[PDB]
Amino acid sequence: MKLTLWTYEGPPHVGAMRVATGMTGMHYVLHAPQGDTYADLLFTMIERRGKRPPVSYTTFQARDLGSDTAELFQSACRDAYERFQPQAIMVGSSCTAELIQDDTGGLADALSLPVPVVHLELPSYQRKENFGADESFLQICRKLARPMERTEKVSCNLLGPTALGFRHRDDILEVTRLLEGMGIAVNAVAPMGASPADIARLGAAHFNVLLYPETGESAARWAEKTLKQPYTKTVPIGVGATRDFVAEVAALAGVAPVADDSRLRQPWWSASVDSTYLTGKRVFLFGDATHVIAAARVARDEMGFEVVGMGCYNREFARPMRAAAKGYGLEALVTDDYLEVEEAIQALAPELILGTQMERHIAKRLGIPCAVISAPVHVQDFPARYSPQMGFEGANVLFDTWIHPLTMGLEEHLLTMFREDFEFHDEAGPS
Amino acid sequence: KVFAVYGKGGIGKSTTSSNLSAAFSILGKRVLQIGCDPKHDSTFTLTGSLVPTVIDVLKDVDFHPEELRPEDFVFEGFNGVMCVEAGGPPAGTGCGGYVVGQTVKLLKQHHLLDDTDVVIFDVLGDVVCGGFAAPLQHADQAVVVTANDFDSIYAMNRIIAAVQAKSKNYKVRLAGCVANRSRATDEVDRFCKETNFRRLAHMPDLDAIRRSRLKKKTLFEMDEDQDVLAARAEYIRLAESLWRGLDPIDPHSLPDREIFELLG
Amino acid sequence: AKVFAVYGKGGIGKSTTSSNLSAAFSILGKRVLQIGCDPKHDSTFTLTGSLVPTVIDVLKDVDFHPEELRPEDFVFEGFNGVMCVEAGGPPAGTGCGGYVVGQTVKLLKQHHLLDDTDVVIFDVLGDVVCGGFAAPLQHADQAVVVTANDFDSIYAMNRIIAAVQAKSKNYKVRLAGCVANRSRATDEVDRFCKETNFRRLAHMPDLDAIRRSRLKKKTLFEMDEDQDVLAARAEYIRLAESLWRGLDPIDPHSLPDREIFE
Amino acid sequence: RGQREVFCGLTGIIWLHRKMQDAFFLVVGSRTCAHLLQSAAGVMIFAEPRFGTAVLEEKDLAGLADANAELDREVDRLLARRPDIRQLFLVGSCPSEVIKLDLHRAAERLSAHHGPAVRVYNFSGSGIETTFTQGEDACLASIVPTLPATEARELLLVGALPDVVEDQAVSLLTQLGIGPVRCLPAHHAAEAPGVGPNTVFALVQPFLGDTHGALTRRGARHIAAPFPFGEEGTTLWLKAIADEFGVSAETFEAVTAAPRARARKAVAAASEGLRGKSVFFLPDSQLEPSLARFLTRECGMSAVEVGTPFLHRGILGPDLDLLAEGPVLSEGQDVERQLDRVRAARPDLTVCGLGLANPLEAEGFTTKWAIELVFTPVHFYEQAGDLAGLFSRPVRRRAILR
Ligand code: PMR
Ligand code: SF4
Repeated sequence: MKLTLWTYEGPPHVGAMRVATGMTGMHYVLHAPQGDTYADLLFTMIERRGKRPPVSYTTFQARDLGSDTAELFQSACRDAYERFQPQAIMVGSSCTAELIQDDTGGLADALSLPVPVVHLELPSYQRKENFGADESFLQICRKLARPMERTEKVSCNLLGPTALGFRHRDDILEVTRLLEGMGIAVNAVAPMGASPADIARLGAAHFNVLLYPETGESAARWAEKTLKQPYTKTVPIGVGATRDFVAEVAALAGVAPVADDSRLRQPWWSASVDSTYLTGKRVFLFGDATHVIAAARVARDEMGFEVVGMGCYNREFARPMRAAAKGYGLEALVTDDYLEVEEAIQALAPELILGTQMERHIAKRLGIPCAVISAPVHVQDFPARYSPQMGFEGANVLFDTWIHPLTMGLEEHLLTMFREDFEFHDEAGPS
Repeated sequence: KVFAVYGKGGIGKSTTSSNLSAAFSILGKRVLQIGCDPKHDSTFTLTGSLVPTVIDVLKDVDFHPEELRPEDFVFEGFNGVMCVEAGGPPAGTGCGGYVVGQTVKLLKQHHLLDDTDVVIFDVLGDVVCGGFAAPLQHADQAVVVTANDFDSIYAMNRIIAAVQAKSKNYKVRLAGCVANRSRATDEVDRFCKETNFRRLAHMPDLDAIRRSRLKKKTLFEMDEDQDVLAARAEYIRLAESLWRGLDPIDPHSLPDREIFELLG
Repeated sequence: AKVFAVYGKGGIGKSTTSSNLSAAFSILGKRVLQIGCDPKHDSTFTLTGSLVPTVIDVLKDVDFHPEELRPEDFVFEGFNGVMCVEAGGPPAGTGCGGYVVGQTVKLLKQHHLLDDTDVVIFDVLGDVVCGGFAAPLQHADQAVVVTANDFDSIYAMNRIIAAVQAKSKNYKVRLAGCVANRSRATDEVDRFCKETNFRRLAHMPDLDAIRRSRLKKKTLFEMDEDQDVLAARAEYIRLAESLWRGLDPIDPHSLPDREIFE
Repeated sequence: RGQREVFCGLTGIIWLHRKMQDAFFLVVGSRTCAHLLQSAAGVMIFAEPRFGTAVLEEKDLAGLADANAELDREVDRLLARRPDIRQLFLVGSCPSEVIKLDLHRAAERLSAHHGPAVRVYNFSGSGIETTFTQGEDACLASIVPTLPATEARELLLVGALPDVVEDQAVSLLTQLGIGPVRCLPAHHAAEAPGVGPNTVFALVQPFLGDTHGALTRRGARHIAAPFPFGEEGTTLWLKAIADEFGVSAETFEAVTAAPRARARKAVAAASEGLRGKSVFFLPDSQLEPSLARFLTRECGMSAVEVGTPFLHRGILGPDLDLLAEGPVLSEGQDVERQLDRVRAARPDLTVCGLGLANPLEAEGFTTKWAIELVFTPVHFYEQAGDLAGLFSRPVRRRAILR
């Protein structure tokens, strides 16, 4: 269909691995040809996970005959069982494993695994990595979670975080700090830190908190229906959104909406004579839909940036994005290829391209200030420092990370403007 | 427990599915009224909403993913928690090409697994066309509905043989040919003996149930039921007889061309 | 010859309309070739008393050869000289739905019965209108829309009209008008035809008189009952007179915006 | 049998497109191989690379002819956007093999339809046949049949090596009284070297197994010479080549005397941290034994397990002959046992795969991440102490951080 050199999302099985390795005691036994191991490298190196990603690969080098591949998958299931001792097993098929005729769950049941085995369907040719993560989450919630008694203290569930997320670690620290400072405890952050036991306990929290909608929204809906746990909707990225999120979780839990804004530096700093040059700067906004909508609110309100184009790479969340874009006077640019993004930036000629890894590079080729506000990123954008995005400290981060490229440009452009690079023009009266 | 509600008439066999949904909602179990009949008359008879939205054509959005939520396409309306109607894109609505439209297939691959108590499967309107027999893939307790008209009972027998045709691997059972006769026709009785099927809740008519109008409602939600309790009588019992396939009267349809029973 | 696309919803008056319209075509003295698609074999069987063998009947007795499709057996000639073929729907599960009727038409043309006759009245189903199922519409020149008089049936005829516009891709098939399956003199459809830019020919209700599946074994033009009156049959006679002169070919437009008034 | 960690052969494309320019690689497959190229290239993809994935959606799954037509359309579009292409490559991938979408017949279909200037060739980096470096092997081996023949003693050392090092090698080697060297002066055009009965090819990178077979099919003559990685490897390689081409050793001793001195001095300077450290040569790239002989002898190392995905003893026997037969080799690859052997043996330096590198380093193991040596210059004299340096790096970093 197309020559894809840049693909924002990855294959569905990669998202399934995100969820699997996010958990503690969950093996993702995956049917896959020899070589499809490469994603373990992504997890090991980009995110720098000490322990190897707890996923196995029934690599069929050249016994592609269904009799053989089934045996490899079965053997790998059982081997992953008594090797890594997981409390539950995740089994699915990837790419050619979908092409090869296998019963990805029937065999897993047939081996009579005492630990629960969650059967996964991942259509490897019409879906993407965000879907895959969300669906794997839905599956583990169905299998493991079960309605039980509400905890005595209102417990909020941090639904959504997974591994290899955009700052899915500092961010949950920040959100937990805000929530517990208001008083609500967290029952079990479900992925990016939740044993299958934690998922078993997901039915005791009062009200869910959908941290990252894209990877976890379907689990949130299932929670609302089965577990009867209402889930919040607003993502607290920024200050305005953070206040709204605080009020919303207060209402869902019936508590006071106290906010520790003593850390809030971004409002005051943006409202400073030092940085009034920001007003009237077109910013192009790309990346996954949640982060883009939140960045839209921040750029338009907190910073006074005039947003020129909002696009996303996940079609699954297009409708909210087109709603928002019609809000901001623009039209959404939901796409999947880097070409249309390059064209949109070229035509609109922004001055601050907040976007995914590829938008960063598009910026650098075009000489426009760049920043990263989304999921597709290499190892560099996964920092060691405390760099959340939601919460008040997230607002501070947002401020500095977004302003830093513009300041780089300004002091760069100054050093050019300065006489060291400007002793080339002269005028003598009437020439 | 998928209950494919077959038949010939438009408003017939479609009011019936809504009555099944109402009875099963009274029974409490979640119900999946997927109508998708070309006549916007399947979710109408249960919700009262004649044509809420036809998004199952997916024109405003290009493909399935765009609907981050089911709320746009699926609808609740009344106790029928899931009343959704595809409508079909024939030459009547848009271009169409084949009258398949594969909309039944779109509901097959719709969104995420909203399983609940499987599906009640109003569905249908395909009956037969080579390559336009999609609903057969999820049919599990397919039931054919007929009025007194001989064309309609022929429609039954044809459908039963046709479902046995494709259900070479699906092997859908048919617990009974619940009908929609109006005048207690003994010809349909002789047929039910001939087809060796089960038809107990077939007294539902097109005249006795407020003439099967399109302004009022069905079963519990409409005014004072029907003839005090006539509507409930056959339909609560249907939700206590066919509520599962515990009585699999599934035979071989017509044993040997037992259609030449025109009489008069 | 003079060909009309008669598309029935599936109502019981399919026989009463197709067979007796053809019978009147012959009553005025003209050669008839009725194509009544009814796998139950009722739409045309009454002109011969017994269940007519169509193209499909003999083409079923033999496997795939047309030389044993002899005239009287592959198109049964009915009363008053109505040689009326049928279309026996595909065997349950297998066989393209179109294939059957397509082969009926191709066999009628192979022996050049349409040229042999002066009538080609083309009664085909209107409930399932897939490309193959709606293929018979293209062959015919004019079109009359036989139907019951209720809102289920008006939706059915709008589906028929949609199939007509779909087959309008091929040639320039027209629509003579709309008639009933002996149900009512278009009190329930005429304003709808006006809505779709069409006319519904005022076909007098004939279901009011005594009727059976196909009026026992011979319909109104082939038995002594003769509907109510010879004028009740002169209704079909005047329809045949219109079908020679072929007035009002105007093609309606599809109406899917709840104009059915279900 | 078991979990294999080696990547698909498409990882060959990553360096193949740079080394053999004017060569586009259509890796027809799924989004999965697309992602693999994405991640592996890392920053190349931004620099307008010469590869890409022709994704097979469900639409292009059932109808193989439909997929063929779409692929032809895609190819025409690419060459229109990239007129500079001289040899397109229809490289198959695992989905492509499963769909049995024969790209050979497709290459026949679109050979000269959109211009005979694009010589479309087909190989298969699919993980279902090749293993990592077997990609470049397969690519060049499919190159071989299209190559012309020759009627002179021609030195066909296979050009899978960085142009700077290649220029160094050809300079010294021609200095050693040798003529045709498959060194196209500009190196920016299709080399099209002649392969005849008197053609003599010298294997340069070990992974090129089927290339050896292909040249043998073309009547070419192999050189059983130790591979030019370190000091003895490069020395024996040059000496062997000199003999077989007909050159004496007298001039050779003077030609590369200074290079030999630099190689030995640099290795002695970089192996200071490398003093009897145990090396577990995990099977990752089938390149291991050639590095091993260097380490164990002239670096002063202690090999434990010099494994390999595949073993081509026909071209490995020379290199192994210098290897001390103590250290075992491995034809059986499964992380389920490889990691256990590593953990039990406690080797001080292990060449794990990248996905195993960080985990293994977390278990008190200095891991030399192996993806470099294929990609970084580690060949010949000047770049032998460099190689020893990258090997001494992990232990020195461990030393600093304790
Ligand atoms: C986790 C997947 C990943 C990423 C994002 C890249 C790019 C990149 N990989 Mg390495 N790298 C991964 C895989 C691969 N890299 C590839 C390329 C390449 C090499 C040769 C090199 C490298 C390295 C890296 C780097 C620098 C950060 C790092 O991963 O350590 C990126 C962004 C880079 C480095 O780490 O050493 C200084 C180094 O020199 N990549 C290839 C060859 C096909 C592989 C298997
Ligand atoms: S036979 Fe198949 S292709 Fe033809 S109209 Fe019917 S469904 Fe469409």
